[PDB]
Amino acid sequence: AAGTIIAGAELTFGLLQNLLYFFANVNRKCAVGVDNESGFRWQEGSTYFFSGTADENLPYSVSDGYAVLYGPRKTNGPVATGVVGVLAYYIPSIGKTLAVMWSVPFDYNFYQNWWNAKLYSGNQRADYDHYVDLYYNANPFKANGWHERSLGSGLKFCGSMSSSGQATLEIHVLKESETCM
Amino acid sequence: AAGTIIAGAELTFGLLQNLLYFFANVNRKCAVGVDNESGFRWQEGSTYFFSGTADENLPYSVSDGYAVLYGPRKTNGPVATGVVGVLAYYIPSIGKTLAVMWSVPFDYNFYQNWWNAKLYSGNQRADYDHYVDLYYNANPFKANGWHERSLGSGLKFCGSMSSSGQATLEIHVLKESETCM
Amino acid sequence: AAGTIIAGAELTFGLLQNLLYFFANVNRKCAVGVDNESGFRWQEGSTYFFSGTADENLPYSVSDGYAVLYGPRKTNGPVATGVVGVLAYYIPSIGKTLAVMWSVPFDYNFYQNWWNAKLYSGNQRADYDHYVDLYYNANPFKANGWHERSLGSGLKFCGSMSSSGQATLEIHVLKESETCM
Amino acid sequence: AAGTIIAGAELTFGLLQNLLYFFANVNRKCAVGVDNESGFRWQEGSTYFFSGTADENLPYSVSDGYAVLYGPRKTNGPVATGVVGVLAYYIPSIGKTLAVMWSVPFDYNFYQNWWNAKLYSGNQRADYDHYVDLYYNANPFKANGWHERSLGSGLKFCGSMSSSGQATLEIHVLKESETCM
Amino acid sequence: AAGTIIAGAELTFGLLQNLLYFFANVNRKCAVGVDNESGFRWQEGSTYFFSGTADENLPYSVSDGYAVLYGPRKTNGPVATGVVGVLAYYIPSIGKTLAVMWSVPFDYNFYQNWWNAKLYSGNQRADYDHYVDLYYNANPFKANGWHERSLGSGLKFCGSMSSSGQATLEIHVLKESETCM
Amino acid sequence: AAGTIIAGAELTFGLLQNLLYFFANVNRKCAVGVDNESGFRWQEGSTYFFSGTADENLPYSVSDGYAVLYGPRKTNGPVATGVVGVLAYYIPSIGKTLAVMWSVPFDYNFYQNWWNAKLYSGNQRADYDHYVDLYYNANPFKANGWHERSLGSGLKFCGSMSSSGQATLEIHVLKESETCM
Amino acid sequence: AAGTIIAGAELTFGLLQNLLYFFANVNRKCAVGVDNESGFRWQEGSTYFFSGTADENLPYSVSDGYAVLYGPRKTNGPVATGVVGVLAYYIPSIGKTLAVMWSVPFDYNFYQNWWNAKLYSGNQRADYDHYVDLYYNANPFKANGWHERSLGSGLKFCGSMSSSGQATLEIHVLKESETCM
Amino acid sequence: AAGTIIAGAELTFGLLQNLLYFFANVNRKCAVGVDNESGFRWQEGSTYFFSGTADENLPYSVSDGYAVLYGPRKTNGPVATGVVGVLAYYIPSIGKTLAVMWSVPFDYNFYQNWWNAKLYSGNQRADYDHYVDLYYNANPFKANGWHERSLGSGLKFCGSMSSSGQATLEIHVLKESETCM
Amino acid sequence: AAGTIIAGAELTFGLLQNLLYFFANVNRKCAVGVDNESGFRWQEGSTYFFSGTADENLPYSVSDGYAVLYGPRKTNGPVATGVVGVLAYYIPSIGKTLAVMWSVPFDYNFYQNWWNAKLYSGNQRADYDHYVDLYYNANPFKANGWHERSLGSGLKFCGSMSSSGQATLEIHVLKESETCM
Repeated sequence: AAGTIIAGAELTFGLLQNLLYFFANVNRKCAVGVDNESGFRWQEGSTYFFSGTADENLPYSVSDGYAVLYGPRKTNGPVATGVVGVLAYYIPSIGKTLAVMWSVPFDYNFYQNWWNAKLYSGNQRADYDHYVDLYYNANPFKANGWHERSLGSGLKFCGSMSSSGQATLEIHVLKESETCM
Repeated sequence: AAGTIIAGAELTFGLLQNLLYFFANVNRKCAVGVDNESGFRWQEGSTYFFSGTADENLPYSVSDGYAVLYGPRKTNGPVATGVVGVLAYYIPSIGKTLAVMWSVPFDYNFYQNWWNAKLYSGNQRADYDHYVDLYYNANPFKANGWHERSLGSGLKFCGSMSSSGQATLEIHVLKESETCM
Repeated sequence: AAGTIIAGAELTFGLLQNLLYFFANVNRKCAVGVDNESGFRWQEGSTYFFSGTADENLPYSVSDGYAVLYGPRKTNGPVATGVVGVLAYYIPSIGKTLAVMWSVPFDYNFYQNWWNAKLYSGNQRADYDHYVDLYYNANPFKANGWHERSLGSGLKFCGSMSSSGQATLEIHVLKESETCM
Repeated sequence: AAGTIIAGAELTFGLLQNLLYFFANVNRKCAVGVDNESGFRWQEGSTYFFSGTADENLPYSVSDGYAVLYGPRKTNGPVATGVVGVLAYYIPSIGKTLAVMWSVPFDYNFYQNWWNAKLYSGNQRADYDHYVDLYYNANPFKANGWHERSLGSGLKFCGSMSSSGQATLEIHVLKESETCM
Repeated sequence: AAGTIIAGAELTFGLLQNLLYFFANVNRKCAVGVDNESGFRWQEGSTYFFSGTADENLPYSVSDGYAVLYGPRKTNGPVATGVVGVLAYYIPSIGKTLAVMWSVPFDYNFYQNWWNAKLYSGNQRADYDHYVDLYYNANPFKANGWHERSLGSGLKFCGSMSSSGQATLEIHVLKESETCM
Repeated sequence: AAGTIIAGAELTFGLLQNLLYFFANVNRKCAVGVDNESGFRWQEGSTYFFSGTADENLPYSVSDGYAVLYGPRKTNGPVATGVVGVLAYYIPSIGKTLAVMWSVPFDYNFYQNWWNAKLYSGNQRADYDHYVDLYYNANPFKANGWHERSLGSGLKFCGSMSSSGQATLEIHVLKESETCM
Repeated sequence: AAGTIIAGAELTFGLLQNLLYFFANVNRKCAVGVDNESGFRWQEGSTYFFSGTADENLPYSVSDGYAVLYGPRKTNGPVATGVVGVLAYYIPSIGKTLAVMWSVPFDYNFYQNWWNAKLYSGNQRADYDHYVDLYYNANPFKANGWHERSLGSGLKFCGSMSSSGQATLEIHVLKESETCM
Repeated sequence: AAGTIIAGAELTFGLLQNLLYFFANVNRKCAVGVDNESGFRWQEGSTYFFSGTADENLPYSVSDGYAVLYGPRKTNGPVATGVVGVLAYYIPSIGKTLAVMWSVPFDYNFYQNWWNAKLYSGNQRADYDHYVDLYYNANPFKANGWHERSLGSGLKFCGSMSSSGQATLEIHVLKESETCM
Repeated sequence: AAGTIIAGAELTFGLLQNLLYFFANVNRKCAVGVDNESGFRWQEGSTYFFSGTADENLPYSVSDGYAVLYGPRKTNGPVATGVVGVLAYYIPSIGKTLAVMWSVPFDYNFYQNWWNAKLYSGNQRADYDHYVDLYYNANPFKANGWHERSLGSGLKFCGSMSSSGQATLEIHVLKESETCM
């Protein structure tokens, strides 16, 4: 009789409210710090997201001795996806664009935190081709403490990423004749 | 018997209260900053909304070196629509009207955040024709970091919009011989 | 049997308490600012409401360089009607009465926010004929940013109204040789 | 069987507790301000209530340049009646008694806020004949902004009342050669 | 069967707890102020209650230019009776006892607030004969603003009582050649 | 069947918890002030209780110009009895013991607040014979404002007790040539 | 059937939780003050409990003009026993041990608060023989205000104990030529 | 039928949650203070636990005139065991290791608080043989106030332990020619 | 019938929510302090986790007289595993990498807290081979107070670990001619 179906509805929507509340209350976050000590002005700050969003703007420019601070997070409500995105700036003193990438996935059973950076030719704002090149075609870093690499064109970077689901990411971008932190 | 229909009512209005509470508790917001460093007085500040509303007034005028701050939001209660609107000012020193447009939709499965600006001939306050011209007939910007364009008549703008469901929007309006932020 | 009717009463009064609580907890509000910079004394401040009420008094008079601040609201409890009303003052230096009108309706499916002002002959306190003349027989303004008009007799006004369900309204009343805000 | 009557009692007293709580939690209030700038001493301050009560005393006297502040309210608990009352003072310099009256009813479907004042012959403390004379036999003012009238004997008053269910009432009592507020 | 009697007990004690809580949570209070400016010392301060009680003591004496402050209240818990009582002092400079009486009843459907005062021969502390003489055999005042009367023996009083269920009472006792407040 | 007996137990222990909570939450309290201005040292402070208890000690002695403050209360938890007790001191300058007694009963349907004091021969600490002599064989005072009596041996007292269920008690003990408070 | 036994379990453990919570939430406490003004050093401070416990240590020594403060309490959780214990110190200037004893029982239907003190020969730390000698074989004091006795060997004490279930205990230990408090 | 087994599960897990919560919310704690005034440096601070744990480190060393403060506690969650452990230091100026032991058991129906200390030959960090030697083969102290003993090698200690389930333990370690606290 | 299966679901998901909440609310934490007083610069700080995560970065470098502070914790939500990981730095003044390891397991029925450190040849960042070499192939320390060992190459360390489930770990790394803390 229909009393079984009504009790089945109370169980069904009782479980569904808790399942949607669980996916809404799992936090994935990133906090990206990119210190410019490269000796060049950076400008035209741009972004892309494969997943997640940021509430604030970038600085339009980053003069010598100042830092980008920028805080992505997961898409809000019951959607089960993480943060994955790109950041970029153009460096008119050297004719190239710095790009930075990170990932902080939702499902850690198949994925892990990653980051990368490159200095591309000309002016090209962050997009899906920069994501696929920084994440698949280049050699990305995993999130386990400090890594250092040349960008070419007289510049290098040294940086690290936390392995946490709420990840801090830090990069110092600097001249090849200088030492980090 | 009628005891089934009464239990069916308890389930029906129990679900409906939670569904209406969900649509009432989803926030879409915008916060629009338009810095005047154009060297001209702006006046006769006007608006239009295709969806959403603002609680405060605009400034009647914006003298050189001052900013519009203006905060649209969704229509309150269970109505499932976002913020979509236009802002305008008349610039008597150059005989044209600056117009600014944004969108922060409710359903992100089909739509995304956008913005635009133009400098139209004569005096024309914000309306549905300015919305359709800024959103369909012109080339609007998507919400991914800084963009810059000429207005004509000796002016340009540089600005950005957040990809979030609670979006910050920032524009600097300035002379074509000058540099942003 | 009567157990069905008793359970039907529990459902009936359970829904009715929530329906009356909803109509009691929907806020319609107005906040009216009328800055006198007209160069004349205003006195005999009077009002009318087609719907809604105000808790405070008007100032009896408004000397040059001072403002009316006055805050109407909906009728309290489960009554489903908005704010609609008139304000007036007599200006003995010019032999006329300034009148101001606004509307902030309950049902936005059929109505919208409006405002108006006029400078009528002689002394006539606010009433239903001033409401119908300001809302139907004159050309009222809708709530979308700044509008400006002559009153005649050497005076003009410039003002705006918010499109919100809790609406701010602002008017500056000034000499025809002067500029707003 | 008797189980129906017991469930009928749970519904009956469940509704009655909410109905009595509603009539106990509906507020009718008045706040009466009577500024003496008449140039005469007032004394022997007295009152009457047709409905409602005040917790504090009047001042025994009001010298020149001071005000009565006095705050009536409805009778407490589930009783469904408003505030209706009279205030009076004797003015020994002119041989007459000032009387003031107000109403703030419970049922607004049939009644509205009113006020009045008069300057009666000799000494007569506030009573039901002063109420009926100020409310029916004289011409009372309704609660819509400022009204002004002569008392005779060299005095006038100017005053206003709020249309709210919690009403502020203000009167200035002054010489016929002087101007209000 | 006995299940009806058990459900009848749940209803019976459910109603009785709320009825006793209602009679325990209805407040009757008095606050009695008796200013001595009579030019004589008062002493041997004494009291009586027909209903209600006070937590503090009286002053043993009241010298010239000082006041009795004394705060009766209803008997605590579910007992449905008000405040009714007498206060007295002996005045050795004139050979008489000042007595003061008040009432603040529980059931306002049959009773109202009253007060009185007298100056009796010799020394006689407050008792049931002073209550019956001040409330029935003398002419008491009702609680509606200021009243004034001679005590005889060179003294008078002027005083008032609030009509509220929590009543303030004020009396000034003074020489027949002087003016109140 | 046994389901009736189980439901009868839920009612029985549901009522009993509320009945024991009521007797535990009815407060009887006393606060005893005995000002020594007798011109003699008091010492060997002692007590007795027929019902109730005090948490603090007495002072061992009371020199001239100092007061006993001492705060009895009912026995804690569901026990339905009040405060009834004796206080005493020895006065070595006059060879006698001051004793003080009070009562603050639980059941006011049969009993009332009382107090007394005496100055007994020799040294005798407070006990049941001092209680019965101060409460039955002597003439005790009831709790209605100030009373005054000689102790003999050059001393008197003047004092009062509140009629409340939480009673303040005050006594000044002084030379027969002096005046109270 | 077994549904009766399950409902019997809900009643059984529902009552048992409240009974254990009652025995856990009944407080028995003591607070022992022993002022040394004996003119001798005290040392080797030791204790015993027949019931109850203390959280802090004693001072190892008490020089002239200083006091032991020490706060026993009942054993925690549902155990229904009070505080009963002994304190001791050795006095090397006179070759004897001061011992102090108190009781604050759980069941006042059969027992009352007691205290005692003695000055025993040689060095002997507090134990069950000191408890039985101070409580049964010596003459203990009951808790009703100040008592005074010689210790022998040039010393005396004067002290008191509160009759409360949370008892303060105070003793001054002093030379036979001196006066207490 | 299976409805009995389901109701039996509700009772079973309802009782089990409360039983595990009880064993998780019973606190056993120790707080160990070991004052070094021995005139020698202590170093290589080491520990062992038969039950319980400490969150902080020991000091690596204790110079003359400083104290170890160290706070063991029971193992967290529903495990029903107390604190039992050893502490040790090496004293290079005398070629020996000080060891200290305590117990604060869970089940007081069979066990009590104990402590001990010794000065062992050579360097040997705290372990199960030090526990068994300090608790069974040596003569330990019970928790009842101050005890004092020689360590040999020119040193002694004096110390005490509280009998409480949250026990303070204090030891002063000092030269044989000196006096405690 | 299906009513049994629905009641079985209420029990099943009622238990499962509490079981997942228990595994989510059991805390395993570590807090690692590594003081550099080795007289050499440390750089290229790197990590590995066999289980658990850290939210913050390491310092890129540790100059002489400064400390690593670094706080691992368990993986968040219902996953039942502890903290187990490695830390490393390169020391360019001596051509070797310092590595540090710890464990703070979830299941204490089979495992205990451990730590270790080594100074490996060349530059090699922390990984699974450093974990297995520090935990199985080398001789690790258990968490019971201070241990000290040579690193070789002129360096040693002295350090300790807490036995708690929230463990503090401290190491001082120093020249072989110097003394700890």
